[PDB]
Amino acid sequence: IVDRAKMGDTLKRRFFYDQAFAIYGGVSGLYDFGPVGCALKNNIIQTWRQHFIQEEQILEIDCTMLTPEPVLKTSGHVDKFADFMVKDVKNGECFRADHLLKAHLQKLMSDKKCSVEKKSEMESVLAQLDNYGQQELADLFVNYNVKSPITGNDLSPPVSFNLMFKTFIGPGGNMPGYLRPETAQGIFLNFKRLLEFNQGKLPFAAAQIGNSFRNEISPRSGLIRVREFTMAEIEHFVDPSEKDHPKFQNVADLHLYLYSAKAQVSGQSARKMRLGDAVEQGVINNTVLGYFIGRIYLYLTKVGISPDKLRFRQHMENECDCWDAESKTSYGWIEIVGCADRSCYDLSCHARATKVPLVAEKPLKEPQFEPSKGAIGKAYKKDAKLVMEYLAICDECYITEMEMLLNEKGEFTIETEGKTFQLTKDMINVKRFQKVEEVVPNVIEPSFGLGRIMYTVFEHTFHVREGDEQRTFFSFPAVVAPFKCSVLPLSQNQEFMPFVKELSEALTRHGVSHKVDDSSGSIGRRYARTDEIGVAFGVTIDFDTVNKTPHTATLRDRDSMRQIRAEISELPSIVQDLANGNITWADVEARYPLFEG
Amino acid sequence: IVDRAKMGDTLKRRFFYDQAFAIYGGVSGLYDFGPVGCALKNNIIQTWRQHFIQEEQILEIDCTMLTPEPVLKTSGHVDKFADFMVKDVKNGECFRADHLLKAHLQKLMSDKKCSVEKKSEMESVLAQLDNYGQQELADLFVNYNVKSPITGNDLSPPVSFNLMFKTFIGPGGNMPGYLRPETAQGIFLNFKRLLEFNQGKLPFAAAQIGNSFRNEISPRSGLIRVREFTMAEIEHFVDPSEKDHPKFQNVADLHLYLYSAKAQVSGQSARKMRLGDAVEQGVINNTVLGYFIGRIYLYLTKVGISPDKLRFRQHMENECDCWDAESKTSYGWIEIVGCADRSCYDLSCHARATKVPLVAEKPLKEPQFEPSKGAIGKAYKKDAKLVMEYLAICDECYITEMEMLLNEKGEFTIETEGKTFQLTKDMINVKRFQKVEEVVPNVIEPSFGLGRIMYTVFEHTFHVREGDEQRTFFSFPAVVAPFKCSVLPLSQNQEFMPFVKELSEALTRHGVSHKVDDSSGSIGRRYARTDEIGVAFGVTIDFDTVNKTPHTATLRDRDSMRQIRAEISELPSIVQDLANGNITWADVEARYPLFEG
Repeated sequence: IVDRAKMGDTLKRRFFYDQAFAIYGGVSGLYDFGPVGCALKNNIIQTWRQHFIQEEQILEIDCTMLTPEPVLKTSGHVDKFADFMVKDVKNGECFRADHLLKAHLQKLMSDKKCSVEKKSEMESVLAQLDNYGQQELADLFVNYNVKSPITGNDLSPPVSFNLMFKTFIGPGGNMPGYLRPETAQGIFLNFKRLLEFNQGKLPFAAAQIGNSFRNEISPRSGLIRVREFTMAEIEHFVDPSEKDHPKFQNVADLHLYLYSAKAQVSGQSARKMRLGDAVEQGVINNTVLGYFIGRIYLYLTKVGISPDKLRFRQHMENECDCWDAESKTSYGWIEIVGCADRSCYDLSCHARATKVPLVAEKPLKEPQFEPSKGAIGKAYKKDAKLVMEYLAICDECYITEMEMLLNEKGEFTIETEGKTFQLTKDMINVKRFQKVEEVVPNVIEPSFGLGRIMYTVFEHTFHVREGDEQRTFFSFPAVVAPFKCSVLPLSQNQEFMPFVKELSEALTRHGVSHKVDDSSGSIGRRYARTDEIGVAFGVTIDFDTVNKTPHTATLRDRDSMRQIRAEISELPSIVQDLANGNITWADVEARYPLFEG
Repeated sequence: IVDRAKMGDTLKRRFFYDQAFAIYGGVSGLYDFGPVGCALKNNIIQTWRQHFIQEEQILEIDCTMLTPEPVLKTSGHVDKFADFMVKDVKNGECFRADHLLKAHLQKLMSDKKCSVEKKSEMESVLAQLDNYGQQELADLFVNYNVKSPITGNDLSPPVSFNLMFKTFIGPGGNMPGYLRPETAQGIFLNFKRLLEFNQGKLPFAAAQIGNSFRNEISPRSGLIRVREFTMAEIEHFVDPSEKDHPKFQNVADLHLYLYSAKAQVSGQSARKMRLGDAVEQGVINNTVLGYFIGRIYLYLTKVGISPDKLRFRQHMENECDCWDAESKTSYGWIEIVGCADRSCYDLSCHARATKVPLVAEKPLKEPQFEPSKGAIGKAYKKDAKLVMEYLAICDECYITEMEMLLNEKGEFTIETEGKTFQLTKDMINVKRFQKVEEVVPNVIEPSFGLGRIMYTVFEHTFHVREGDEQRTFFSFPAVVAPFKCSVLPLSQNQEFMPFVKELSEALTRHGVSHKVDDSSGSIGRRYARTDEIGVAFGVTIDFDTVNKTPHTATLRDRDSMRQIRAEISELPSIVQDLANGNITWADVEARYPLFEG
């Protein structure tokens, strides 16, 4: 349970975030973040940096969002990064065919006048929804007679709609491009520079914290389905012969909710497991994937996501290996962090397309295309050299993948530098062995969707007080609260301000983010306002603080609203240790006088 | 002087930044930043936050880059954000007409067989280059017979080329949009939310730190002319009746190089002035603009930009009021920080286009369109209401601006909600006075181009050592150096590592960013490597550090390469105070034994 309406009202009112271009009617899937929201987001990102980039000594890079077409063609985004879309024929309103058909089905299955066998049929359709191609989906649309859910009219046949934002780089029409749909490709393109930076050694990891774009058909669902979004993505390159993480024992004792592919197939439920046990039993393939899963868990819980509403779902054979961190919200289980485990065929693709060897290189202890120069020479004269040097760099996965088509269809076609070439029995294969080893690195890909993580934290930390007027507050951990300490002085009189100034300065010296409250009203109402945005602690300075000696102020805990009274010069250290988790509120109450004034 | 080639080699080699998509041949005006470059950039941004956002309690927001067309139409970017472009007729290579004509002229002026009077004529042409319209520029191209500078062929007549990146939001063709060319508009659209957040009071300031885009015709000049760039932009809203900054005396004593518009016109040189004097004499209009100029200076010098290569150039009548922070580089004087001072007509424009009143409101102490309902009613029937309510919200600047056209051409045309309306003598004017005051805020607009600032710091801090091999280093201030302290241990032996670990942990407790050097070679060569990226301090731990008691390590200053020897437990505090400017290197040498071993 979560009062989404009330929470959303608080989020819009205190301006954590709001619909972008609101005064222009707004734009779907686009959101502006306000001061408090920006503070929270910056805290999220900083905590993320110190977690991952700092603990793992990750190589951070910042690539461009603007990406020329060939780069995203080579990566398969031009051909495969799309959603099936259907159009109303009367007005033309676009719909994502997936969720539309799914809606129609989930509706019909839940109808009294419907047979058991058909309900079965439809369960069968849903549990295979992602395998369906264009024609299959068209047939499915016809056979279930799917109409528009607003107008009830007929729908155009499903057609592939690419989700990348299209544009043009330069003033001609010769460099068409896209806004990047992910930040991984920029890391892959810089793989050589990064490997060099790491003195040629494996393993290593690169990270990027920046925006990505996705021309979502019809965004609803708030922050969950957006068109422009900030991602925190790690690419961990490891030797496939070295799938063992030296630091796995640090997270091996963690107890996580795991939702295996087998459990999903067999209608089973997720189960709590020790991470080490899960790896030991082959639920999680290796300890690199396991390690990163564990630290993803630790990060998510650190920023305020509830453990009882957090699970890790493995991807089924139709969605290589991939575990997603999923949180339970009012929109149901949503993916917030992806974590792929796979051979980096990306490096191979870009290597072929650019003729630049993107490969690791390990020395050992001293343990193929066979073209016809003549036929290619006659076919493509001066361009034969290019076909040749293309072929001389292709890796075994590709020599295989094209050997198949060389057999079956008796062809297989490439494209290099300029354009394309149809190779047909101008080729052959070579064998034997010899010999430094070429290492095509496996990659673990943790992909953090900061917006969804933030919204999850919103839903998991939102609470209401007891009163007739339902005062709301956010149980933000101090590490991500917009700021940690509110300083509430009673007056502006120039004998108060020295205390306020000293308190602020000391708070800054102690690394406690704070803010002096110059707001209007009763103490409890001001504290209600600061609670409303999830500020963790409060220090109120009254007349007794100023005029009586020793000078003591009141420390108030956000969650409990309970207070103590302490020497104002000691409060920065207390708030520091509180926020850093060095001491509990109970530890503070046990050493300082209680205070309900 | 600056060895740009050598410096660029160091920048590319250590991967501060490099051409984006290099393996794909690269893309002009697009750059990826590597680990060291990302560290420097993050330090730049953090220092900027603490300077401006922290010192001024600025309201930070994060708006979207994706912007629908109407927003940028209302702001005048669709019609006016463009460069004049000429095309080669043979190949079609595009050129920015400005710099091309300027190049041709600057060439011809510098020719022996050229008359004095024509040189004068051309000086006259250049000193008016920005006033020329399309036809004028075409005539200028014909009359100076400008050809392609590569092929020598004829050039197409100059044509307006808009610099915004075009795209489409959603799956239709009904929401055409752009990548934002600036971040100010997102602040203007949220003006109401931000004013509310500030409890309705003026003055206040909003900030944004994020990317903007500019489809530059033909980028050369490295980081200086880019298509995608990170900006740090502040919008300071102030009551025009309150053009006085309460904190101006903090910067009033600063001595700045000021390049007035008058000095530029009269062929005069820039001159050093006390800021307060400059304001007093009307060189700088007010103390808000003056204050922000002073703190811009302070920020730029703080991050390593040389004062002797930093000036503030006022904008001439053809470029309201605007001072730009300019730095002297190998590309000459480049603009790195803009600082506009003007009435916010933007708010008025968006107010009219959206019918949403974006205005401040101050209570005092108790001191127009006159349409013809009938004529408009007959002209536009049901749409008369919309014309009406549009007219009821227009501000005096616009009632004036359209009164003029109402006279001259006897027309004037608007556009609201749906589309356009031609008003022709369906209107009139109303007068008198009465009466809370509507405040249309003046704005000071500091716009920081982080890329250019960073490159400037590169050129101003790059130096070479004396040796035959020219070892290079960067005199980065500790506050922006990639990291402050390199820890150089001699061995990996498990009696060294406790010292290294304790030193690292203590360094972290003291807020000193550091890195343990596990590199390959002599001490001096490792320190050469760390100097090469501008690391400010070094702590070398040798065998005498480990095995002899008390345990002392060596502290090495980057610039001087001079060293001292101190108790390894005291070094974190010393490095902290050094980096924070609390003590000098001389202060350290005066208290600890020298060390040239």
